[PDB]
Order: sequence, then C-alpha cells, then structure tokens
Amino acid sequence: MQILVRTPFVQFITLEVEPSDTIENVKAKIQEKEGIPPDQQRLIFAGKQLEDGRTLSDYNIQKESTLHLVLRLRGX
Amino acid sequence: MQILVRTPFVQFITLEVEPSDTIENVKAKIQEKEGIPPDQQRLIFAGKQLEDGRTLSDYNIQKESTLHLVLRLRGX
Amino acid sequence: APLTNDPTAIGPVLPFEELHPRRYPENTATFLTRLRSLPSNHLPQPTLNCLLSAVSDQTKVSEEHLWESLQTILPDSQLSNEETNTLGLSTEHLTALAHLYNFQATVYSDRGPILFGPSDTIKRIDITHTTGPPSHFSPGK
Amino acid sequence: QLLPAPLTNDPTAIGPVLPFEELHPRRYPENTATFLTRLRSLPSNHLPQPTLNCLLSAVSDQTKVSEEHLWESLQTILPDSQLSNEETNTLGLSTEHLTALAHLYNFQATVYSDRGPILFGPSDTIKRIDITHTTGPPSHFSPGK
Repeated sequence: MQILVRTPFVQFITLEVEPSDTIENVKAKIQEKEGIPPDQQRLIFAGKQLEDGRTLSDYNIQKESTLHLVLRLRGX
Repeated sequence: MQILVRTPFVQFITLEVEPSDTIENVKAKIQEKEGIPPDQQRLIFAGKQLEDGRTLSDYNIQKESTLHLVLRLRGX
Repeated sequence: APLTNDPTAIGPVLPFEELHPRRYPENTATFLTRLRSLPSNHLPQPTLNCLLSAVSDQTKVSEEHLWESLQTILPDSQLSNEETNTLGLSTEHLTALAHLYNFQATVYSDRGPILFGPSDTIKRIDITHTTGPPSHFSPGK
Repeated sequence: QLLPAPLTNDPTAIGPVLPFEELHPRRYPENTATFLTRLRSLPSNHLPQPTLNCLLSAVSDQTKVSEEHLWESLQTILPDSQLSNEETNTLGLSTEHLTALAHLYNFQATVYSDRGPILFGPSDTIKRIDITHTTGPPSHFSPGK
C-alpha cells in the first residue's frame, strides 16, 4: 500500500514593508511573492484579524514581527 | 523594516509501506525520506499515539491514510 | 454588518471558535459570527453548491442535511447573502460543517494544501480548490 | 515509550495519566501537547537545575526570565518523574518541557530544527520567541534562528 505523513514543519515568507504601508499593500506583496490573490488572504497579528483599511503602525507591528496568513477560499 | 509571514500550507510525505510493517519500520522509512531520527518522531493516527511495537494493521491504517508527525526534540 | 441586525441571531458578535470551542487550526475559526436565535428557516439550497457537493461526496451525507445543519449553527445573514448568491459558499462554511459533523478537511488549493476543521476528530476528507476564475470546489485531491 | 514508567507511581503526581492538553487545555499546535502526564500534587521539591540546561538558557535569553525561575515554574506544573529522570541526566530537557514553559509564561516558541521550523506553545499568546535546535549529536538548544 501507500500512506501519507503530514510533517509539522511550517513555511515562512519574508517581506520588506514600511510602517505606513496599508494591509492591502501587504496583501499585494504576498501576491507578487507567492501568487495568492488578496481576496482569499486573511492576516492575523496578536490574535486579532487585521483590517484592510489600516496600516501596520495602527497594529503596532514592529520590525521582525510575525504575522499569520490564513486562506479564506470560496467558490463551485 | 522587515516582517515575517507564516503561511498555512501543509507539507506531506509519501511512504511505500505494507500492512504488516511495524511503527519502528515506518519511522525508519521517514528517516530515509526526510532525515529525521526515529527517537525524535511521534506519529499520531485517529487521535492516539502509535506505539512502536505495533503494526499498521493493528491501528487499521488502510491505504491512502494520513499520519500526523510531531517532533520531540531533546537537548545543551 | 447585516448580522449585527440579523433577526435570526442573538447575543454579541464573537469569533466562531469562542462560540463553539474546538481544536481548530490556528486562526481558521476566528471569523466573526453570532449565536443562532431562531430555528432553521429552511433556506433554499445555494445555486453555487459545489462546496456542499464536495462535502457530500466525501462524507456520504446528503446536501440537504448538510445545508439544514448549517441553518442550526449560523444565522441566515451568513448563509444567503450577496457573496453566497454570486460566489457561493466559503471555507468558513466548511469549518462550521466540520464542527457539526466532526471531521477535518484538507483543501488542496492551487498553492498548496490547507486544513479546516477540528483536529480532535476521526473522519478526514479531501477537497480540491481552483482559483479559476471562477473558483470551484471538488472532492478528492 | 509514550508513557514514562515512573510517572505511574510518582508520589508527586495524582489523578489519571492523561495527555497534557487535557489536564491543561490551551490552543496548542496540533498534537504537540498530547504527551501523557499527570497533575502535580506536592509543592516544589526545589530540584537542582539540570546539568544539560541549554533549553532553560535558550528560553531565559529570549524571555529575560532567569533559568532558576523557569525551572521552579516547571516544578509546579509537572511531577518530579518528568523533570529529573534517566533522559534528563543523559540527554537533557525536551520540547515537552518547552511546551510546559510556554503554557506557564504564555508564549509560542518557534524551533528552527535541522529540517525546518516547528511551533510549540499556545497560539492564544502574544510573546514570540525563537529557538534553534541541532541534532548533532549531541543535541543542543540555542536562542535565535
């Protein structure tokens, strides 16, 4: 037979951003890097889902901070 | 600045096994495919941790089933 | 938001994982919702029903029973709206279904596999997603 | 093993042998806290710090908490049989101790092992730390990526 094993390794993507960049700008950077449309992108920092019309400074996102990407797919 | 983004994508590992294979043998096949020592391997299927001295048939692991791998690192 | 004034909802707006605590994948159940107030209104099946069809194929549960179970857990404003009629159901509905039917779903998107649904479960299903456009859900991998 | 034998007759533990996530429910990464344990009964016996204490050193560097306080915190949550045993003396502390420390201090740790990054600790936390693990042998824990 043949079986699958789901490894516990996580994947990180490095982005260069400015404190005044909006969330929509951050999403468009992940589209150019990984090919994910901003429609199906949901970014979470500090347990709260980040809003598209806010900047990184509004969420107190410092340098080397880690954001979590969650896929919201629809459509058948 | 520069920030880090954690993607939700999952990595899978495919293994060629037989129903009579022991869990120790399964971990040995994962070492040969990824390079993880069997000591730091923990395999879970159907919510229960798989014991080394048991076989895939003991846990009723059919073909195309998926096992979850968890690493237990010491250190011186 | 429509669910703030949804007649079929009661209580404050809380994330799904707080209202229905399970071992969800991280931040996959943080979407805002409300507790259902009225029983099911028996909404018609969404025309774009490929998500229900894919879940039905994997779980051997009829699409009517899947859709009725959603109407017990989510308010109507999150079941039939502008997105539902134009784009179809979302993976958020998959998370609600996964809680209802105790399974974890693996979604093989165009960019890689992702997980939805509580991990403290036995049943496992596979869903394939294509960006398209338009996006489509199909059973299998 | 999957069940440390001295745990079943540990005088410092009470209750049944249950996975860590059932006795101390948090938003752990899947199956990272499923290791079997028991609830601590007696207060801390003030066990000496392990000789192989890189894990405490790595966590201390990242969290600015002295290794003494980290070690004392473990003695309140875990029984002695899982704090100083054969594997502790010869190999040192494990990531399961890191999960317990993460629960006690409310952080999630990213472990950069030799084959990829791995997460331990509840996700409903704010503090984030980075720990590097090397298989070796001998295995070593170090702060940073």
